[PDB]
Amino acid sequence: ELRDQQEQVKEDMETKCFICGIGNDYFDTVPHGFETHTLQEHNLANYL
Amino acid sequence: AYQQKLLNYFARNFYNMRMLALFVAFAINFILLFYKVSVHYVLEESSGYMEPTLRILAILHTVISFFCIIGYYCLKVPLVIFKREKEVARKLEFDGLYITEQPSEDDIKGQWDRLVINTQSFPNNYWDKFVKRKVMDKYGEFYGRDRISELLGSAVLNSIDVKYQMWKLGVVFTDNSFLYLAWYMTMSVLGHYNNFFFAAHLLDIAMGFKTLRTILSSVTHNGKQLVLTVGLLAVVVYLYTVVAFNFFRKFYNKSEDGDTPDMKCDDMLTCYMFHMYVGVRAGGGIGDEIEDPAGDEYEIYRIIFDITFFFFVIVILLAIIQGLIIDAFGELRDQQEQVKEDMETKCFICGIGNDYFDTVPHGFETHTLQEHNLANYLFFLMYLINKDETEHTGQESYVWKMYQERCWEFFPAGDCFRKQYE
Amino acid sequence: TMSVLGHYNNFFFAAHLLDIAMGFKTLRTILSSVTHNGKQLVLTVGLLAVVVYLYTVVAFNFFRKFYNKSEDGDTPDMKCDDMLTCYMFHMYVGVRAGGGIGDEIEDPAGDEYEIYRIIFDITFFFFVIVILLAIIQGLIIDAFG
Amino acid sequence: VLLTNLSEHMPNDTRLQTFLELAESVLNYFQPFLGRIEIMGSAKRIERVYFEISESSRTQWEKPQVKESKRQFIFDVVNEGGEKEKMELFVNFCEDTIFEMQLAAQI
Ligand SMILES: Nc1ncnc2c1ncn2[C@@H]1O[C@H](COP(=O)(O)OP(=O)(O)OP(=O)(O)O)[C@@H](O)[C@H]1O
Ligand SMILES: Nc1ncnc2c1ncn2[C@@H]1O[C@H](COP(=O)(O)OP(=O)(O)OP(=O)(O)O)[C@@H](O)[C@H]1O
Ligand SMILES: Cn1c(=O)c2c(ncn2C)n(C)c1=O
Ligand SMILES: [Ca+2]
Ligand SMILES: [Zn+2]
Ligand SMILES: [Zn+2]
Repeated sequence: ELRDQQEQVKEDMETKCFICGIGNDYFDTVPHGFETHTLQEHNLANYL
Repeated sequence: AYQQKLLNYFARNFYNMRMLALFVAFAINFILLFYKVSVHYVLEESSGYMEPTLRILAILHTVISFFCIIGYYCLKVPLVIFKREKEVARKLEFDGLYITEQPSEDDIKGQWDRLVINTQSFPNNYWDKFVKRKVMDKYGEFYGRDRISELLGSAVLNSIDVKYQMWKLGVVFTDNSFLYLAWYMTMSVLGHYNNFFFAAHLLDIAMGFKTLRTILSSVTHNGKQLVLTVGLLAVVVYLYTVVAFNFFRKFYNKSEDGDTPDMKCDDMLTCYMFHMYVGVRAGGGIGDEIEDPAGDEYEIYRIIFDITFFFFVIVILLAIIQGLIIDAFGELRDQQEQVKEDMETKCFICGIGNDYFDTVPHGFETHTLQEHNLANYLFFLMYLINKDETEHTGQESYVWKMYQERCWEFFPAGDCFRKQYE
Repeated sequence: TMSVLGHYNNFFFAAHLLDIAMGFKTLRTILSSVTHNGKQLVLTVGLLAVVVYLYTVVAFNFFRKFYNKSEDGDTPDMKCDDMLTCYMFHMYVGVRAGGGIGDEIEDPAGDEYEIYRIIFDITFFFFVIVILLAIIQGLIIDAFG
Repeated sequence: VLLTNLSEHMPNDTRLQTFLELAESVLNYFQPFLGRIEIMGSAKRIERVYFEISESSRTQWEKPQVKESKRQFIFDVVNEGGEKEKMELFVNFCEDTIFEMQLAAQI
């Protein structure tokens, strides 16, 4: 269960935004889009 | 050229040669099962000349190992040197890493190739022998035409690129499979010297039966976890060695009855190796191979020490190591099964699914016998390369243009043909 | 034919206990679970035999002065040095041992080869009793799952 | 190819259908030899290509070593990879598989 929690953290840190919480697939119709969706769009450091 | 004709015979017949070398190694260690202390010598529940056949098969096996390393050197080494040349040639053009970007002292495998730039056969296998002037005229405007273009630049002995050949061997030697076969050749040689450790060729049952290969990959999947856990176990054993040293050294007699010349093991440099060899693989913890209390002062502390050793070594930590290895097996077989699953419910390219191509009966199999069927992109790309430029259609020139552009939008993302229409 | 050849000799007329498997429909799943993973289990057992054979090579070539089943050795001492012998020794004794090999063998008490001996002991313990028996167990319980 | 293209692009028409039924014996020879893939040719919709498969290329592709290179590639890509860089890995595979294909022809 502990390793499953570690892996689930490192999973939903890569198929969701933390904020708009949508998903990976919707930001992949555009190529490379989800990475831009957290290099420009929400990118949690910028709210800070 | 008959040398080259004989060279064709090797690489045409590589895998069967390697499998037959495994068969020879089985036969030789079958023979070497029969040994006897006397100097060593073999009897015979066999024909009279089994020792001359051992003398035959040692030479025979070393012949087959040398034979197959020649076949492998002239089989797959051109492909590996091709992939290396292509990667380096693209990183000269699209990056200029020896010109602008300057990779650091890190990544020596990416830093080996600095002394192959000015080699004249850098496009040996790249189908593009004009990379030189291309990157010259794309960049040598700025960083000096002269310096950049200079940086790009017995008769058969006088007609080979020596420095390039050195670089070629330098990329040959770093390879895994080449290192493996060279090791295998040297072990057949040093079993030809001493046939005692000629039995080390049993390792090929792993490298070559493709499920034992998963077994042997499962010993190194969880490396940093397993090494840290074994170090943790050593720390626990060392701490109990500290306790046993400082409080319980009067329980150490391997000897019988102690009036016989009694031996102890309470030393820090001894008690430790005692608990390692004895207490770890014990099964009964430590209370088997040690004195037991029978009404001492320290009886209760002794039983506490015994039970805590039992729990925090044999109950938990051995199960941790076992569970880590069986976890690695579960994940490896799950990856094998996931490959063979999503090779059958998705297209690799349009990536849609199985169910959508099953409204029509038998449809998904036709959706990868006609529609995408990955071999045909390979074939069609060969078709584009091999035709002349001037006879492309609109789509053929379009795809050729995109491929020269390297931008990759013509592969359908989620848009098979049948989806487009009703 | 087994009822006939128990009618002849009723010693092995007891072989008809096999029908509890073929006929209670959960033991049938149990007995199908011995042959589900055939090629994996046979290859793994062959791998274990290869590891045992390689350690037989090492024990032959460097450590045969530790083989006395006899009491005190002045009694007519028996060794297990022969390649074919040491091999069947590690099979019958070392595999089902549980303590690896260091129980049913001489122990070092200040020899030259003491450290090499303990390395040999620990590596036998790990690469047989820790891992491979658990591999076989896990393969069977995986087939049941 | 042209009868094929009229059939595939324009189905449900009985006249071409009858004609193709009278044209059956040629396609059955050439069905192994033509291939047909999907792209998007700048029109922002799905186009279809037809092309030609050389005999020796196919019949020396499918046997020797390239099956294992294929396995290796499929294994490495389906196990792991970024979602958009997979196709560039495929073209890298396609490129050196073509080189290997010529080299296996060279034997
Ligand atoms: N809302 C979000 N905020 C931040 N990252 C997100 C978000 N949604 C998805 N991600 C993904 O999570 C990853 C965050 O990276 P990460 O948190 O590892 O930062 P790092 O600097 O790489 O390492 P560290 O974890 O030490 O900060 C990014 O790769 C990004 O793709
Ligand atoms: N895009 C795709 N390309 C190829 N095959 C696909 C694709 N999508 C689904 N498949 C399915 O994957 C399977 C590929 O078969 P496979 O790769 O095993 O070829 P093979 O010749 O049977 O064996 P090998 O693996 O040695 O090539 C086919 O049965 C096909 O149904
Ligand atoms: C000539 N040539 C090419 O032009 C080529 C290629 N692969 C891609 N291209 C573009 N190969 C293998 C090739 O031989
Ligand atoms: Ca034209
Ligand atoms: Zn968001
Ligand atoms: Zn597709």
